[PDB]
Amino acid sequence: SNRALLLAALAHGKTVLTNLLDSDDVRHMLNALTALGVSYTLSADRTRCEIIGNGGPLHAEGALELFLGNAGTAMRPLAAALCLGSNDIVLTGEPRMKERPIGHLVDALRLGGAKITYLEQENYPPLRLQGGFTGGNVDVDGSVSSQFLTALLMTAPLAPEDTVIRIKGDLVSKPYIDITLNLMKTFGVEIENQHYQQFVVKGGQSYQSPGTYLVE
Repeated sequence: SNRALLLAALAHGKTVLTNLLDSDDVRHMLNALTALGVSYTLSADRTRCEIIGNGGPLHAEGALELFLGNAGTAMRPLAAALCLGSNDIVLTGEPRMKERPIGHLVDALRLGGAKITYLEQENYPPLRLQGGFTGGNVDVDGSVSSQFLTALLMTAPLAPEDTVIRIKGDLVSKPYIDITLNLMKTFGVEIENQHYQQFVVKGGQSYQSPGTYLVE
């Protein structure tokens, strides 16, 4: 649901994502893009959205603060996406989200050139981003949902510089990460798939509007 939302936001041109999940983890993702200025529109059942491709990373210059609540599926991907270019945003979430480690993620993007901080605790929702994600060799932990690598996999490709993420700990969503690139490729961007040890994303990419896509 949120994968297509974000991927569509970094793509050039508005695209559609059907079979979206009518929940709070998604509405938060959508609320996250609209915050920067992205233009999305769901269906009567909130299962089909049309996201206007920002053309680049979720660009927002105004110290924007978002609330990903208890999602975790949109807080990690959206966190890294904005790390590109130059955007000032402070992330936040629900009471439980306050204890959702996000260091392995924030660490990789940061290594590529991203500018983030901890407004409350280290490796938690309170994250102030400032863009700067360019690229370079990176090492990301697989454990704790693939939202970590999934974030860099969509963010790093658009990063002006070539990013090479590796997989420190055992991936928790091994087959789910393939969907990340499978989603990106369908859009217009592809990356290098190492021996499941590193995700080399050709820097300088830019997803394009595929059209009508089914989330699933």
